[PDB]
Amino acid sequence: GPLGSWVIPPISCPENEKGPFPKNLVQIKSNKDKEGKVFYSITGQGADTPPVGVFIIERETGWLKVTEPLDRERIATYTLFSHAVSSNGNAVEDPMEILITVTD
Amino acid sequence: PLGSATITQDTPINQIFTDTALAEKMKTVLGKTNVTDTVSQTDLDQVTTLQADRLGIKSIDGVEYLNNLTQINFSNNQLTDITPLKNLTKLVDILMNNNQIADITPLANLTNLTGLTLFNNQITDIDPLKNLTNLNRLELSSNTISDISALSGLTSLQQLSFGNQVTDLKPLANLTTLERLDISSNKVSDISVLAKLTNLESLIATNNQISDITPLGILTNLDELSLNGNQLKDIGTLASLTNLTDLDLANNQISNLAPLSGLTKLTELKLGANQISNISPLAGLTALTNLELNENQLEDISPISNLKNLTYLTLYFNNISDISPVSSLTKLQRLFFANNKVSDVSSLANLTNINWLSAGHNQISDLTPLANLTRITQLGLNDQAWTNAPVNYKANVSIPNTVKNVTGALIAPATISDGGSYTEPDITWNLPSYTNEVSYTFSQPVTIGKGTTTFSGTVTQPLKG
Repeated sequence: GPLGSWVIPPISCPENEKGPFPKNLVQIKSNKDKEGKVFYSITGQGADTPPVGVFIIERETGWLKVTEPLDRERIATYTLFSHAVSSNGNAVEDPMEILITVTD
Repeated sequence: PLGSATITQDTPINQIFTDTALAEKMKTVLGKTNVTDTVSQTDLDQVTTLQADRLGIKSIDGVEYLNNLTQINFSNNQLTDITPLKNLTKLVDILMNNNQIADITPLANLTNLTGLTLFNNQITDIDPLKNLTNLNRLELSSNTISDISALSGLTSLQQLSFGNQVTDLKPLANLTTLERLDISSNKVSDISVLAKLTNLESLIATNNQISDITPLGILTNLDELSLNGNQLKDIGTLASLTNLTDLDLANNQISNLAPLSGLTKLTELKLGANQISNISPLAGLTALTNLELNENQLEDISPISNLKNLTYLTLYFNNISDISPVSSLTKLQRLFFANNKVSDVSSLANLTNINWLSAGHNQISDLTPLANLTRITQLGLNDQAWTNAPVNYKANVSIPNTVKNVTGALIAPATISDGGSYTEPDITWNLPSYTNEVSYTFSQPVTIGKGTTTFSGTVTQPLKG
């Protein structure tokens, strides 16, 4: 089903964070990495579409990072989607919806 | 002003700011109706801040006339040449990450800069930063910097990051004001210089070649440490770091956890992808909410029962047969133990607040004990496998199907080896001769609460001669 071999911790995103940016949030993984190398990406508003690159993911390690301080009263929520592909570009997981809430 | 660029006659906004996207931004900032409307130098002198991120700007030509700028944000644009910033000496903060900048020589005389964000550019040469002695924050990760000699005199730096070809950290020696350092994804093995940085509170050093952490011994103010993706084995030095609340040692070669036993302020601990077989040293770390122990050599996980504040736990890819020690951790919301030898999941009925339950590649044959875990939103039960106790061989051998769905109903085999058939509840084979074993598979989609998976597996049945 949708979970498949995904391993994702809950994401805490406090507003007005201290640098250096980008700051690591969580390290995502697909256990399909034991049968071959996995490459991670993220889509959604705040990632590939405007505002572009508020959230980025390190392709080899799965480290999801925030690139700047967030502001609750400006944007309170972000809907992202994590993707996992093999060396041949095939999706090894169904994309996972990740709801990030900007806390105090 | 001396060095400053000023317009002497009222000039159209689009003749000052030649970039089409920046001209439109400046029209709004200046309170004009069209980009052709004229402005005076007095108008341009009113602009002290500029939030111009994510606008498709290729050139900041014209920004030299904004003499009173103290804070700019041109991050997430297409800038290469930043020559217009050369004489804006009132600038205190610049956010300019995610551009195509290689030449930072125009920043050299911006002595009032206390904040400079340049991560995700094409910078190799940081020599122009050497005299920005008032800098408190400097971010340079996702660049091609191999030489940090220019950082040596930046003795007010509190927050620093750089990358991604640095081997030699010696230039950091006199930067004792440093509190938060991020040297991740470089080519660093030798962190001996870090012993001098006794005010460090956070050290992120993932994806390096570090095997010797003895330099960290006197960094007693460290509350956050990440050595994920290095070559660590001996972590004895960590016993000295009693202020640690967040520790990430995943993807190393660690076996001896005794040095972590007294780090009772720990709330998050990542130890996945190591060589750990003994977790008794973790017994007293009762403040832990997040613990990762995946990809180790674990069997006896009994000491985990002490960690009553755990809400997140990974144990996937181990040799665990008895999952019951996790059953008294009633705050658990996400549990991952795929690729183990677990058959009895009945104790998991006690994890009433469980949301994510991932248990594929185990020996689970019966989902009935999980039926009331209706708060589940993510579930994994694929690719189970086990071998039944042997039954006596006969020419018309029949075994009872034992695969049970969450409802208590038997799940019919998807496939049956050796031409076997199914008439509920029995699988029957009529064999032409004696064979050592037969087998069957199952594959059944299932949802518990809102979590959906395929409960599948392979059952091997030995036949005694």
